[PDB]
Amino acid sequence: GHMARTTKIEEFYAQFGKYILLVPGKFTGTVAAHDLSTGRTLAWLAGWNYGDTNPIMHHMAAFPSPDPYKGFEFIVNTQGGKNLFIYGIPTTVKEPGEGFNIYRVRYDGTKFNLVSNIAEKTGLGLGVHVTATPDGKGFAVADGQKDIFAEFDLATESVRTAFLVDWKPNNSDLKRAWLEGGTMTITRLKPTLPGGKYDYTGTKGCKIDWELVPGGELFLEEGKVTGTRQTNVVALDAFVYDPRGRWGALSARLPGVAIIFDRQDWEPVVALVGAKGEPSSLPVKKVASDTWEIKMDKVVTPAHQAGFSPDGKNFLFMNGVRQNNIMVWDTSNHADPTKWTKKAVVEDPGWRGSYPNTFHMVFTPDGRKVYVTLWWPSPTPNGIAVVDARNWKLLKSVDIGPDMHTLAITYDGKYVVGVFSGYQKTASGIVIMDTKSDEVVGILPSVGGHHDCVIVPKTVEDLRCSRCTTT
Amino acid sequence: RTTKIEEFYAQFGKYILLVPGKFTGTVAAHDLSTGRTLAWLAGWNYGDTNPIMHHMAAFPSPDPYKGFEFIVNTQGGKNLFIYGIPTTVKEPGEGFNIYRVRYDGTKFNLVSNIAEKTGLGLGVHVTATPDGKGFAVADGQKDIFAEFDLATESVRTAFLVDWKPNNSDLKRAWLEGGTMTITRLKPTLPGGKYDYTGTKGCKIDWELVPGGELFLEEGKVTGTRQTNVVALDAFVYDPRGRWGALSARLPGVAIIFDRQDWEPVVALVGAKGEPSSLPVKKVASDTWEIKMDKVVTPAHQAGFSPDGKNFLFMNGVRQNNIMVWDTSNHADPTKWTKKAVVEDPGWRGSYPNTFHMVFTPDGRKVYVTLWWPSPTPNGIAVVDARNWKLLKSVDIGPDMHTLAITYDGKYVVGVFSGYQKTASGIVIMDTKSDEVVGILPSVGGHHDCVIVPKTVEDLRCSRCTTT
Ligand SMILES: [Cu+2]
Ligand SMILES: [Cu+2]
Ligand SMILES: [Cu+2]
Ligand SMILES: [Cu+2]
Ligand SMILES: [Cu+2]
Ligand SMILES: [Cu+2]
Repeated sequence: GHMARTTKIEEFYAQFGKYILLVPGKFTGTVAAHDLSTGRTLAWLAGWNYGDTNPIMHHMAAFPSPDPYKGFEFIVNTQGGKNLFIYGIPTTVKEPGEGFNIYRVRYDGTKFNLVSNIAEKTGLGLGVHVTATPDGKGFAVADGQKDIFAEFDLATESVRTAFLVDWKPNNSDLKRAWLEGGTMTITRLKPTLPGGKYDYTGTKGCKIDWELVPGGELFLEEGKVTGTRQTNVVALDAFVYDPRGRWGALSARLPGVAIIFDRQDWEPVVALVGAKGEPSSLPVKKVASDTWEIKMDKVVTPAHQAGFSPDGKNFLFMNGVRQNNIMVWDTSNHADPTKWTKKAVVEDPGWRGSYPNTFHMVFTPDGRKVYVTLWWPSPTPNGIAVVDARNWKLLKSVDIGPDMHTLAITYDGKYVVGVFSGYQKTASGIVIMDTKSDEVVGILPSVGGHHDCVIVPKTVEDLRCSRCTTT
Repeated sequence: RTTKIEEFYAQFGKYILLVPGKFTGTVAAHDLSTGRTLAWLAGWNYGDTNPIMHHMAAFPSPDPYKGFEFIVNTQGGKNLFIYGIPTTVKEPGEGFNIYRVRYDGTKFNLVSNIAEKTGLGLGVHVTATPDGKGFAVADGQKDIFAEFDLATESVRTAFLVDWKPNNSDLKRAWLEGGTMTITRLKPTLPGGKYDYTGTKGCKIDWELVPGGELFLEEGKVTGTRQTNVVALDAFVYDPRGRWGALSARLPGVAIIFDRQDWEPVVALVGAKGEPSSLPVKKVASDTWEIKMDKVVTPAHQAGFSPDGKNFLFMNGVRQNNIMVWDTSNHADPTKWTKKAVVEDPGWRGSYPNTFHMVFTPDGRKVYVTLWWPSPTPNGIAVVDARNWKLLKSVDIGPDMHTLAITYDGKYVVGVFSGYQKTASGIVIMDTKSDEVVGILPSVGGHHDCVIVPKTVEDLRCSRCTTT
C-alpha cells in the first residue's frame, strides 16, 4: 500500500511563499540562489570560471531588495592558501591560490553578475563572516587568521574602518597562552599603500596558515596549526550589528570575548566575557590615539557564534568545547553598553562533553524563539535546538545530518531553512523546519559545503533576522 | 496546513542520481529516496584548473548505497569561452581529463586519471559497455574515440577519423561530400601511451554547439583543421553485444564497429531519402574509407532500443527528424535497413535539437530532449517506439539536457542547466501520465546524468545504449 499514487511537489513548495535562498559552496567554489516557490535554482556562479583558482566561498550577506525576483545584490567572500588542505580532501596541489577575495554579485532577474572584487580594490583580504549593516547600505567582514575586521560602504566600495586585534599571552607556552590570560590590543588601522589601500591581499597578514575549523578552536593550543604568530591569535569571527543601530559586537573566539564598538566614532567601548562564571564584561582602556587594551587574568573557554535578538534587547554568545552553552546579556540599555549584564545561560546535560557545540542561530521575527544549530564532528548526527527566547529554556532538539551550519528564516516567521555540509565530503542538503510545530518538513538536495545561507530580504526590518544581527 | 516532502520522495524507490556540473566543476550523487546529496567532488580542489565536468557513465553495483563506480570526463581550452560568461581568463587549463571515481558509502574517491595514464584526453560522450566491464569515450574536436578496460585502466582500441572534403571551400566542405578515413591508432610514447593529452590533437577549438555545423561552415569556429573535422560524438553499444555505433555529426553517419576484431563494418547514413548505409572499404592494414558524394544533413543523437532491434539517429540542421533502422539481424549489420522516420510540423531546421534520449525498459516509448537557444522554452518529447510517432511534448525550462529513467520504468529524471548562467534544476516526470511531478534544485550546468544501475540489464536504459 506503500506505492498507491503519484505525488506532485507543488503543495510542498507552495507553503513557503515567495522567498529566495542564497548559499555559498565552500569547497565547491559556487554561489547559488534557489526559488523556494518552485524548486528551481535561479542562478549560480562558479568562481574558478573567472580565474580564481582557490574559490573557497565562505560567508555572505544580501541587501534588501524591493523585489528579489527582479534583482538583488550580495557580498560573498573566500578563503585562500592552505585552507584548501584542512578538510581531508586528498589533493596533491602544492601551491594553492592566494584567495581571500570579497565579491559583490548582482542578480538581474536572469543571472548573476560579478560586479567587483572589493578585496582587490581596498587591499583587505578577509575570509570569515560577512554581515550587512542594519540600513542595508554597508557591510562588515572579519578574519580569524589575520584578526582584522572592517566595515565597508556599499555605494563607494570604500573602507569606513579597519581594526587589528592582537593577543599578548601571559604564558608564552602555546598550551597555556590563552588559559592563563593575556592582553588584547585593538588598533585602528590606517592604509599604507596609494589610493588609501591596505596591504592585506591574499594570505598577507595571516598569523596562522589556515583557519580554526568548526569545533577546532583548541587545535592551536595543541600544536596542530602552523603559523608565524601562533600565540598572538584571537581568531576574530564576525561583527554583528545591534538592530537598533550605533553598536556592533566583534567576536574573538580564543579569548571568548565580544568587543562592543561605537560605529559613530569607531572606538571599542566594552568587552563582554562569554564564559559562565566570569564577569559580564571587562573595561576597554585607551592607551594611544588609535590603540585600546583589554586585560584578562584567564580565559575559561573559547566561544564562537554571536548575535542580537531582533529587538536588540538580548545578546547571545555561544561558549564552546570547554563549556557548551548559550550565554545571554541584557542589552536593553541602548545608551550605554558598559551596563550590559549577563541575564541567563542555556545549558543542558547533553551538552557536557566536548561536543555538541551550540552553533549558528536565527530568531523568529517576534523574538519568541531562537533556533540554534548543534555541531559535532563525524560521525554523530548534527541537529537543531529550539530555545524559548523569553525564558531561556531548551524546548526541543532534532537530529538532521552531518556537519550542520547556518539557519535562516522566512521573513513571515513560518519556516526555518538550514544547511548541512558533509565536512566537504559526505552528505549535504537544505533542511526546512516549520516554526509552528518545530518539525522538519523536508530535505532538498544541495551540492555545497556551505557554511552560510541567507534568505534575500525585502526591507531593513527583515535584516533583523538575517545575516546582520547574528551569525 | 504544512506539507512534508516524504510522500513525494517515497514514490520513487531507492535510486541514486549522479550528475556532472559542467561549469560548476563538480560531480554529485543525490538520493531520490531522501532528498539528501550523498557526496560531491569539486575538480578544482585537486588542481584541475578548468574542470568542465562533462559526460559520465556508471557501472553496475549490487548495492549503490554501499558503493559504486563511474567515469566522468572534462573538456578544456576554449570550451570555457562559449557560454557567454564574462571571464578575463586568457589561458584556460587544458582539460580533457578522464576520471575514475568511486563512492564508498560515505564519500567520493578520485581513483585515477585515465587520460593521464593512457595519454588519451577525450572530452565528449562517455558510455559503459553492456557487460559493465569497459567504457568508451569519444571526442569531436580531435575526432578520436577509444574503448577502455576498467579493471586494467587500459586502451582496448583507439581510432582517428578524418574528413577529406571534395570542395575545399569551408561553406561547401561537407555539403559536396568527401572521403572519411578511419585509422586504428597505435601508441607512440613509452609504456604504450598515446600522445593526445590536453588540447593536443584538436582540429577545432571547441566542441560544436547545437546547430554549430552552420557556424563552422560560416567561418565562426577557430581551429587548425576546420575542413577535416567530422565531429565524432559518441560510441553507443548494441545491448546484445558485438557491435558499437560511432556517431559523426558533420557527415551525419553512424559507423558500426565490430568490437571483437576492431574493424568498421558499415556506415549508416542518417538523412531521409539517402541509402540506409554505405560500405566501408579497407585500404590498408589500419585504414578504412567511406566515400560520400554529398552530405544532405548533420545528425547527432544515436542509440539502440533496449532489445537492440532498433537503432535511432536524429537528423538536425538541414532535416529535423528521428531516423529508425531495423537492426533485428544481430549477425550482419550490413543488412540493417531504414524502417521509419519520426517527423513533426514543429521540427524544422536546427531547433529543437533532439540531442538526448532514453527508452522505457519495455521499449514502448522513448523520451527525447527538445533543446533550443534562449529564450524558447525547452522540454521533452514523448515518442511511441512501436509505431514511431510523436505523442506529446512538455515544456520544462531553459537549456534542457539529458534524460535518465528509473529502472522500474516509472519516472524519467532529467536535468536543465541554465546555459551555465540562469535557471537549472532536476526534473522528474511520471511515465504513465507523462506529467512533470516536480523540480528539485540543482547547482549544476550538467550535460549528463545517470541513475546508478544495479544490473547489466539496467544498462540497456542507461549511458550505454544511448546518450
Ligand atoms: Cu563563525
Ligand atoms: Cu566556516
Ligand atoms: Cu558554520
Ligand atoms: Cu552528443
Ligand atoms: Cu545535453
Ligand atoms: Cu557539454
